[PDB]
Amino acid sequence: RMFKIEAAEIVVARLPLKTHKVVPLLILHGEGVQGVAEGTMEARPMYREETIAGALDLLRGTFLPAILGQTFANPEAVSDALGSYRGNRMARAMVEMAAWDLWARTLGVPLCTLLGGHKEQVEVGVSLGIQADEQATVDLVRRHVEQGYRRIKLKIKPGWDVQPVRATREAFPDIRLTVDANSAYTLADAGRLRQLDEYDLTYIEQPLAWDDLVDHAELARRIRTPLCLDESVASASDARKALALGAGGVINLKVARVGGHAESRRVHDVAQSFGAPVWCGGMLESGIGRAHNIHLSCLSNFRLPGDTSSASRYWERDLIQEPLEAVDGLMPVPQGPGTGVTLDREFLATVTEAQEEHRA
Amino acid sequence: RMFKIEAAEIVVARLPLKTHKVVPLLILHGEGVQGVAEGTMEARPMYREETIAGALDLLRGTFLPAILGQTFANPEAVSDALGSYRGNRMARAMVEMAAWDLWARTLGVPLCTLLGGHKEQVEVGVSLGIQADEQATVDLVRRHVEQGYRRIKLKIKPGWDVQPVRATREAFPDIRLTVDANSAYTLADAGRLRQLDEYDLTYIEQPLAWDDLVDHAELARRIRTPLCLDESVASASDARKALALGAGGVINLKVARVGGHAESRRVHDVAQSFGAPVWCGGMLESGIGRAHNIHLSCLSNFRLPGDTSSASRYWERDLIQEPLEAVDGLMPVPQGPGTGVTLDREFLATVTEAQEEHRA
Amino acid sequence: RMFKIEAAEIVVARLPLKTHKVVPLLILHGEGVQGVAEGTMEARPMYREETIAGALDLLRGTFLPAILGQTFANPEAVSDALGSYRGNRMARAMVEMAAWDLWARTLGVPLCTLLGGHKEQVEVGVSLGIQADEQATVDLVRRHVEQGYRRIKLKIKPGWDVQPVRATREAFPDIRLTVDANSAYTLADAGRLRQLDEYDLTYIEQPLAWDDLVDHAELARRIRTPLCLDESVASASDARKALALGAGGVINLKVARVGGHAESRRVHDVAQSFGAPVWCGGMLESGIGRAHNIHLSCLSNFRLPGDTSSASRYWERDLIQEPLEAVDGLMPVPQGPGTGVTLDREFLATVTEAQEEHRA
Amino acid sequence: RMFKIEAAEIVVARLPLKTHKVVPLLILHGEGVQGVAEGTMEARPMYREETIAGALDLLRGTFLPAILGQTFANPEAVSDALGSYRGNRMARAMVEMAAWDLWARTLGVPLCTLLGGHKEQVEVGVSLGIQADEQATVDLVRRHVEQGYRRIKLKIKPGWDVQPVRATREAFPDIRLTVDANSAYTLADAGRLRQLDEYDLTYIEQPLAWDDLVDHAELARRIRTPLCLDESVASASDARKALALGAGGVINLKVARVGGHAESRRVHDVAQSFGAPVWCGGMLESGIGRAHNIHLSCLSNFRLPGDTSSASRYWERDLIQEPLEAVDGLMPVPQGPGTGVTLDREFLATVTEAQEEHRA
Repeated sequence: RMFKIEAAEIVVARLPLKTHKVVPLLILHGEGVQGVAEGTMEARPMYREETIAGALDLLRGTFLPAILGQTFANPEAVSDALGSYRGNRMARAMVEMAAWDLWARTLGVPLCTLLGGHKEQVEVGVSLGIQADEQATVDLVRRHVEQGYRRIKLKIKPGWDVQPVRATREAFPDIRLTVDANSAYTLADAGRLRQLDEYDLTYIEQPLAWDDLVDHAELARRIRTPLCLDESVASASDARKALALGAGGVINLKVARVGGHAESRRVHDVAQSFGAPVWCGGMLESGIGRAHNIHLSCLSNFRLPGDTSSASRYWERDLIQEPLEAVDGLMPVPQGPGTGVTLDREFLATVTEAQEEHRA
Repeated sequence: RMFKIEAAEIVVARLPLKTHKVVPLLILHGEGVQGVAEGTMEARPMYREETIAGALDLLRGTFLPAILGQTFANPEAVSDALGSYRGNRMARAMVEMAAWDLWARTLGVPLCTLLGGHKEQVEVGVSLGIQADEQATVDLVRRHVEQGYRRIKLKIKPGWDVQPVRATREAFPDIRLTVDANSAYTLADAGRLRQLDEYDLTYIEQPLAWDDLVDHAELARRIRTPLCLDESVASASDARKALALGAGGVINLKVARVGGHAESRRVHDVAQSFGAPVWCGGMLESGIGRAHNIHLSCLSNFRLPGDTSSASRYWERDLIQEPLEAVDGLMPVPQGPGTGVTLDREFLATVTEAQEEHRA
Repeated sequence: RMFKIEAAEIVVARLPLKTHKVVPLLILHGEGVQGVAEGTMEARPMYREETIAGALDLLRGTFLPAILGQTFANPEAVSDALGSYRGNRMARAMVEMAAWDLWARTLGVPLCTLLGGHKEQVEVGVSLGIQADEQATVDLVRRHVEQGYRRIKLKIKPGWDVQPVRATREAFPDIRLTVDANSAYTLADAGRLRQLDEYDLTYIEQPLAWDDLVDHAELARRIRTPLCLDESVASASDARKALALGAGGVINLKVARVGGHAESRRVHDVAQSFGAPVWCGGMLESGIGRAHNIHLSCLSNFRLPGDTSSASRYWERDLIQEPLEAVDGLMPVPQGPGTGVTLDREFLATVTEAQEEHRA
Repeated sequence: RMFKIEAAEIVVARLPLKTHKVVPLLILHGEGVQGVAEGTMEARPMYREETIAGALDLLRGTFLPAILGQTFANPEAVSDALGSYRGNRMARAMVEMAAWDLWARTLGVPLCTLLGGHKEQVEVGVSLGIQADEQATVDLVRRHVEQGYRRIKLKIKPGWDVQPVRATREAFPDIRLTVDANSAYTLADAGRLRQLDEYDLTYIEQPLAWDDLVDHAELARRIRTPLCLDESVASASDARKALALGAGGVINLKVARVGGHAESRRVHDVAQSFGAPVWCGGMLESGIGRAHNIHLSCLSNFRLPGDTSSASRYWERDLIQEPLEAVDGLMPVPQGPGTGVTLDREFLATVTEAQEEHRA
């Protein structure tokens, strides 16, 4: 039956990178279990428009007051209760995704199962930076290919795009290879980007403006490599407009970017209805965010490998007790109810920089 | 955790109307509970292409042997186990919808809750057949408006379309009025159908061929009244195609026609991503199908009234213990786990034409 | 003059493959001659949506009662008498095509002649499976090329498509070569499929969903190889919409898939009106179905070789008395009235698993 | 079996109207029967481009030597034997339609039966010339409505179009009303022609240039009244092009204009695949041409009334023994093999201007 949200903690961790990454956590308490989610907004608006200060104020001043002491049938009812505030989808996601974890746990059921997924493991790839040169690139890719990662994603810019790709492609003609064009291009770069077509990349990710669809649709007409959208799809309706416009053929689905799991399933199903795959993006998450990602990636239209690589790549120590490690490019689903992962409270305390509790 | 399907019954009933209607039921047994669904295919292929003989042969010879004795995480995993076969969506829906009911009952959770709904009541419309004249049409509309229905549907046909709509709108300037054109028209009829535009109908349902989207798209360019698709939307990709082509702006969503609740929710979500409403169609269901319809209708993009009106309107006595009776145009969600309704087995046995049981 | 259908037999044969293939036969009796047709639906819905159980029930319960004891001018009048039932085109075809055979026989005229054809032989090719590897492929193709088959059709999938084709094409740069992409692809595969363009395949057959036209039209814009449609054209109007959309440039015309000979001529003439050829598909038919195919293939827009290869390739013994063998990729038209072939009744009796007779 | 064409007569008659009309006839002899067809080209190129001198030279110098002494399976094989020559469709139709008549008579089967028709009567419309004023127009329409015609066609011209249509529709709110715009308009006339829209005409026939589709397509975008094509549809591919371009939604089908019955049935079937009706146009034919028209009009997509009204309206005395007289808007199919009508040779001889006979 229904669940009452009795309390909420906001806990902000500073996790040293194997300097540091800020991990905002929401813990929701109810019915003798807890749901935990991780914010993917940054202290500064560099990847997208939200910030930690903005989001946390929104949580404590608006979203939490709306739900505390209230009883709900499902996470959809929680989302409905937040109201018609505009944007701020990652802030919303913290509440929505914590509610999914909590709801799943009241039932004793794995999160993926309630979302409609039935995989026991998900395929994963890796994303690498710009290397010094053609050889360095080929060597560092080789390192990850020898780990069995199922897709290699290279950062590119002008004019370091064709070189890395041509090099990597000759060394490895059979690997699945893609680029993150990092919005470093404008329509004026179409001809250069077209030079990548010979190398059979699965896609070129977000080459133009982070908020654009119209120019991407134009660029897609000029080159043969499929475009993948990331930043410009923050909702199921964005996904619809992008795919109808022909702005891309692939979507990088980031769960919090679109406002949480239910909206993510809708994005996933819209892409599928257009015959376009999705794959799971990464935001350098702690094991909380990483576990939410893995559960969502169990859905059938996650047909390309996600950026969901081994936790030990990122952290000398994670915030959860369970390891999240891929082998041979396959990441298993963490077992247990909800996310199947558990905060390591003692370790978390050592890296906490802010903490607060809220009740009705 | 997971559920094992131990056994299945197919019960074919011949249920007396308020002549008789053949009602095929599938009961799935496992984990100490049962899931029940109702087939919407007829003896002859009149509404669509499937028949009772084809469907039941497909169940007992193919679908049931594929699932009996098997253990599943969720209804999506059940459907997956049948994925190789083409078409036959209503046969498929019998298994898939029974699986939803069973699964929900293993958790003790209402079906609407697991599909993402949080409504306690759903809005209902009424459907009027062709009457003798204008005033007989108006008198019948007057009755149903007074009973509180939230939408009026008029059957129309060539030679009888503008007249009943004109007479109705003149008597009722502000009601929600729709028509069912029952694939009775051609493109030559565009000028006649345009004559409906001044009467501000919410939609005209499937005026052209039952399996067409392309000609509907053309008709929608020639008249201003919205088109609503029925038979030609049998999947989420069909929904995407119809909306993207501009074949209509509204979908009559029938859960069994599209293959069950999971795909129905995908259709619902695709439509929503286009900003287009769905509503719940009816197939003269016994209490089993009617209760599945009510649970599905709880989803948020069911924003026009559905054909889930009172069971007493159809049946002397229904196959379930619970009355499903709308009051003032509102149908309550039957309370309880899964569909929240319960077969009356003794009454059922009195109207059973044929029954059979299958195990692994 | 007119013909009265006095009786109908349904005879179901189990024919061992050179395990077994089920051959449903309809025999219609009238005016001292008989017409015979073969159902191409399967026991399970694997190629398309109909099944033997569904179709036979439709024949005995609906189509046969409609025609028995009735007198008709032509096969068109027989089809008209079946009524407005939806879909089930292969069930309809059994009646329609048997009526063509019967009608032709009352006149003493070859079926092809009444359909408007005037060829004495038809060009044929072959369709092969996936081979172990590039060499096996090339060798097995060589076997058929040395028999003079006029087109070689390879099964493909990802990622075994470019390899077979490149191999076969180098060994044989001049042969007519095509692939059956077997609906094993989605729009996400456009780039790979494009790699086939260099090898000058005549067409790629039904790469996307069996029931789709819209995505095929999109894929056609992205690759240079023509698309051929099979499953998604079940009528002359489907053919029109497909060709107007640009969903393909070639149609695989299967006579029973579209509902029989008259509809097939209409499909053939619509394709011709758009400047698109057709060719005759195959459904592993006995000599009954094979002979109907050959007669239909005499029409002038059958401009590409059909899958109508030698009977002795399939059966150690056929159900008819006459051989149907191609030499040098040319299949002669069986002489005589109607189909020009004759059931071997004694042999048929040995492989009959069901038989029934129906009268007015 | 096959037919040998042994001999041909060309008879040119000058038939007195109820002044005179020149009627060119071709008679084909073989297998103890004869086939007769009537030329629809005039002495001067006024309706279309062909003339009696051109056509008859083409017959006696080219077409007849190609077929005399040759043996054919069907009329399609006869047409094929002339395939090298360009245009001249009405000359071609003389041979092709005579071949249909001959062939049908070798089998003892009515022509309509072999073309696929099963109607015993066809619906007929009437064509009114330009009258002096509104009331003279209305009085004449009143007469023809009372005689039972199923469609009224008004000739219109610039300066006289809206007025007669307005007056007619006011007097007759519900009749099927059409106009013949006789290529008398230009695109500058779009606003005037749009003024016809409120009068719900079934179609406006060929308002712009006789050989155009493109400008008609443009006009159809500017007004809501359907356009009907006549002179610019001379083949099935012209039909496909017109319908796909949206040049019109209806085709006036004249059997001789398109090259005969086989191509006419292809035009009919193409139109049908687009969901567009055809109707049978008239060319003031003697009983020979009128009877071919009636047999063709039996096909199912002749869903609007045809100009095959009573022969007595045109001729003091017709060239055939049988009266073709419509009653209450219905023309019976003349009974008998082929066209079911028979030349009155003694009467014919009295009005014969010139005759000739050819053998191999």
